[PDB]
Amino acid sequence: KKYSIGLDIGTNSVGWAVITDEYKVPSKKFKVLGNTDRHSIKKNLIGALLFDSGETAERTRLKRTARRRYTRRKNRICYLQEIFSNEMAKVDDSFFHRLEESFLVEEDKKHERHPIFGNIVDEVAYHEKYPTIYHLRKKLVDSTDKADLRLIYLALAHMIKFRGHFLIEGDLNPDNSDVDKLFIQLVQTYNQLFEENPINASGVDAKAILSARLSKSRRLENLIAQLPGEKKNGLFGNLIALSLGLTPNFKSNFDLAEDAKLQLSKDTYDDDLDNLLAQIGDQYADLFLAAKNLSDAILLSDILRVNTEITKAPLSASMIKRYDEHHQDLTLLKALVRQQLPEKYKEIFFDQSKNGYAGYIDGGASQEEFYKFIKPILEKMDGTEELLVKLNREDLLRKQRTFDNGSIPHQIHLGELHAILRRQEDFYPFLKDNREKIEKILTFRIPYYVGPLARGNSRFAWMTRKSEETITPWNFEEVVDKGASAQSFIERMTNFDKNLPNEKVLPKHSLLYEYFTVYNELTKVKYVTFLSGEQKKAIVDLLFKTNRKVTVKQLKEDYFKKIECFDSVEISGVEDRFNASLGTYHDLLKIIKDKDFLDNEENEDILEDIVLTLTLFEDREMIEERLKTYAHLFDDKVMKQLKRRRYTGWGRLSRKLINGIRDKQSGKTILDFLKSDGFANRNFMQLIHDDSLTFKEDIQKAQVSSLHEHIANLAGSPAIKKGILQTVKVVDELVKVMGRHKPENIVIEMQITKHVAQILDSRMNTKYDENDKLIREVKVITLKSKLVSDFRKDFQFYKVREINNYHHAHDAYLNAVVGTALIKKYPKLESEFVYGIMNFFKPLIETNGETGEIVWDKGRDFATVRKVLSMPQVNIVKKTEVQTGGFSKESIRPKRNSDKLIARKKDWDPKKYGGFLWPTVAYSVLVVAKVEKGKSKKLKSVKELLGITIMERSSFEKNPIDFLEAKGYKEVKKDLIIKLPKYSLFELENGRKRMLASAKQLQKGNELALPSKYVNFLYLASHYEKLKGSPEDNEQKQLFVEQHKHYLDEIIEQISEFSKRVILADANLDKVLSAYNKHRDKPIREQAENIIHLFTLTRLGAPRAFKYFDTTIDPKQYRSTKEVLDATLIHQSITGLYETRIDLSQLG
RNA sequence: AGAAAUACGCGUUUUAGAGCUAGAAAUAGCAAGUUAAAAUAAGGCUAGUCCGUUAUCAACUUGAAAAAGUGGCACCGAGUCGGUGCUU
DNA sequence: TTGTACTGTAG
DNA sequence: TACAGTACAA
Repeated sequence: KKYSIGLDIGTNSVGWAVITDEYKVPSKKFKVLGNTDRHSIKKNLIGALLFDSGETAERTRLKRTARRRYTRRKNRICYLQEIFSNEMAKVDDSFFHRLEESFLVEEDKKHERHPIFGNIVDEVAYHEKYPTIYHLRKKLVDSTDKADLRLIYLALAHMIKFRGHFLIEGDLNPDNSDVDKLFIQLVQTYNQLFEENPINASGVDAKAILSARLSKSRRLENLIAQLPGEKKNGLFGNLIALSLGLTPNFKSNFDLAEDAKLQLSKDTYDDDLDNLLAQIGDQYADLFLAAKNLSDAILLSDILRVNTEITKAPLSASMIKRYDEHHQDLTLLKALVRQQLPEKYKEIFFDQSKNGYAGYIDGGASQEEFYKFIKPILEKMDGTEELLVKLNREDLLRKQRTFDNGSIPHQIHLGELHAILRRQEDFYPFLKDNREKIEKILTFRIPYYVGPLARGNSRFAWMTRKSEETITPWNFEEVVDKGASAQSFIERMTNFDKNLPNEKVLPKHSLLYEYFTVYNELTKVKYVTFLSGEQKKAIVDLLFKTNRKVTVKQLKEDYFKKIECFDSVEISGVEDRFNASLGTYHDLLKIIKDKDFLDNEENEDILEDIVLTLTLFEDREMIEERLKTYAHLFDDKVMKQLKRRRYTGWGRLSRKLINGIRDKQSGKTILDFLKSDGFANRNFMQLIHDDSLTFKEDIQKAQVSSLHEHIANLAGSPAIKKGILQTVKVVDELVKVMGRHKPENIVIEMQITKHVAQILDSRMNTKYDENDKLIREVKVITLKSKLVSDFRKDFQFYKVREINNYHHAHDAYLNAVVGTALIKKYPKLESEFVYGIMNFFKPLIETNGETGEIVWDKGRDFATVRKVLSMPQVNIVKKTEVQTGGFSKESIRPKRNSDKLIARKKDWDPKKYGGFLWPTVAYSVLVVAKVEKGKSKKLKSVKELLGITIMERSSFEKNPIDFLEAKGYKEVKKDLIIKLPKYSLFELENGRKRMLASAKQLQKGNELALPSKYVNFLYLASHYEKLKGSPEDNEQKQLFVEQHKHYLDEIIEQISEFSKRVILADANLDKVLSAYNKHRDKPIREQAENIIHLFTLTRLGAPRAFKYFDTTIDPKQYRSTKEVLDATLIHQSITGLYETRIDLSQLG
């Protein structure tokens, strides 16, 4: 009658088991549908559901963003062509069409093959006169004669398309571009953080060292030699190193156990920086982005070598000079190789595969790979001294389109564009009429607070229009309602506090947030000669509001000796210094310099609105609008300074916590308790946890604000959200199985915010009374994994991950057993364990104590649990998933005559244009039909699977019949079409099971049910000297493992039986048997660890390459789905108890 | 603890950038190389400077869909579950 | 002309 | 880890 369900929720697995009050798993005869002979199967109420991990939105957001960038870039080109078209049509009628169709082959091209002029002589003349685009750009800047209109378009389109970055706001000035200025800014912020032992740099000339044409490392050592107090391995040297790009290490600076690689030029630098500042705190982030902008300045200086001259456009002239140096160096290298080392000349300049110059240009070799190939050649060669030093400084044979161009601000391209539009202004009137239009095309950037320029059909947009017309950069300022868009931006990008929802979160740079973290840091301090309120106020007013960094030595020298007259004070609450600080307070104090205004409690809301404004917005305009209200408090000299300061990040707590709700008896908020708490000071989470105060009850009553509609608003990690949803479906189906009877109690695995117990309690308990707020029909019991792991450890019920996935179901059943025993043994800890200690397991018969009911015997319950742990039939279910995502791999392969290449566009034949490969199959489809085979055409019937990929999924689901007819299948029987997703289960002879991984790939789907004594012996054979228990238990397991050495031979016999039954890998079987026989005399450690990896051959899933002692066994791949056309297809529910077996041999 | 807004620079693919000489040639010697256009998930319709890789999904019967419904129990055993006995 | 085996590939 | 490319058995 009464029964319990245990669960074990994981990221990739959900275990489940049904127990009775006698700790026995029931077994029932389940009905099975389908056309098969079987009508009822005996199955057990224990099993596990296995599924792929849920992915985060991150990659999808990245591709979405990149796709938006591509669309907006193409729209910029469309705007420029729309400007040029009316005049260009009189000069060249088919110029834009030739640019559009330049991709196509000459056969598919309606116009001439030459894009720019359409005549070969003029094209050759163009490429002789301007070998790069930068030559044309520099001429158009530096020529006063009338130029061709199409060349002007090419230059303007080139710098509008590749327009550089927007990181520097306003005009370009030496205050944020000249390397000395941001170097002084870096030393100022470094001294601001490290107030103690400052580093001074006044007589140094940073443009002399950092902009010098020398090697990077020697520049680092020269700069260190200019600073006697520092070393190259020091923190300042490390900062200068990653400003230069040497990939330095921060582990030595902070005694980190793990290495601390950081590089700005890496493909993704934000992530390792994020972990690094998670380890050391966020105060240093000012120093890191100061180093990043110093790197931007250094790179911008080195690519602009013609910065010494104001006689030309800098970028174009420098790039021309780079081309000239590349040419005159390449000809020298060619001659010197051809004369002084004639062998391997063809390997360098002809081969185009071995990272030579031909591999540098015509192959896929980077700059540093080419350098690493050529530096040994130059070292063996002679006369290369002047050439090798360029490679040492990475200035040898550089290209014009490299990764270093990401430092170029958009102001340089804007200046070149303005110079061209002013040099050609009088010659073309439509350039004079549209100069501001073209400059607005280049310089317009959609604000962060506007987002997608949609019209209600976007999940992501929030922008509110003031008119209904097309948005262009020219009329953006008079169409979008910036106030309403900014307000909606505020309402959407804010997070909400987890402890108290519906509440606006404070910024992490908020003033009261810094007050909270300072006070929570400071109230847990004890001094020996706990603080009182006046002492805390004096310390904060004297030290925290005077310097950012407060150490123990400053506090004992400046407060107790100066004010309290205490000579010797011992402090134990804080070790060396106070990690939290009033950074925002001192920043604003530096800005306005009106300190008593900051000390007034009436100004808390206005200052909080100011910091909220700079936390939300990054662009200048709405920042200016939002605090233009406060211009009558103080004047422009501070306005122009606080309009440029920006904050980033958000806190975890809301204002309604800190100085919000109030205690009924004490009359004090959280922060009011942090002001004074009597003798025994108590912390924030201690104030929450204390049940005497009404704070906890106020938190819990305000916590509350179809099944899928109830999931559609949930919060938490995306990987475990899948686990909660699947465990809800599993619990629902298990209730459905046993005659709709609800369990007596449900045990949930784990301090951890288990909202899953709240969900299950809400779904099971749906009844209430006028006096009882909720009836506890089902008691969701929450247990920690420490208890069950200890229970496995001490009573010899061990487990491994490598043998089979029975450990999930075994864990779930053990959770159920320990939870039921715990609630039944101590009923008074029910409120402790049910939402809303080990020693009794080890008298030989235990009782309830208050009642005569028997809760645990050390007799037949141990035999029952050992039988269940040794019980072979466990319902392991792999969730059948329709594959979604990108329909192919993103690499674009060259042209070939294969028909397997996927077309990159509708009109682009992949035989001539290349295309993608490796498509992803969403699901497979069983078809029976007739296929026209043979030269003498007859109709042969055939039954075979066909893979429907993600790209053809929609075209298949609109109308399958003509989609199958387009593939050659005719006379298709429509009713026999069976959709087969991934991990579809098939059963063959001798109980052999195969899981459908694709249309042409199978997987192992059988389970090795190894007995419990063998798994105990295999666990005990491993971990030979790392139990860390007691010496007597240690030696107990040593003799236990040594006198049963025949168990390994019995176990390998078990593998040789099981893999001969269902795996059918005979060659690998002979390899493992030979390697076991010839490595039989090795000790138990290596033998045990390698037989633990030996189960990879028989593990369910894809065949993976395991390894023995020395030999490595290649996997046996099942690249043939021909055997499942006559197998028995199994349709398993989420628990696998209900099945529908379809015999495919009776079809077709 | 998730989710979202704005941009950059690469990279890949095809084409354009006239290759020369000896050549019956399968080819050999020499010269040259740095750039640009276009696409960057096929595409979709409410046609927006929007959307298209996250989440969700065993089978069958109703239902456009949403969604709802469909599968006896006890005992003895265990190689992926089997057997025995009542019941409609 | 159709299946298997081994190695390489993948923003 | 499924798919691609090349190399053999019939």
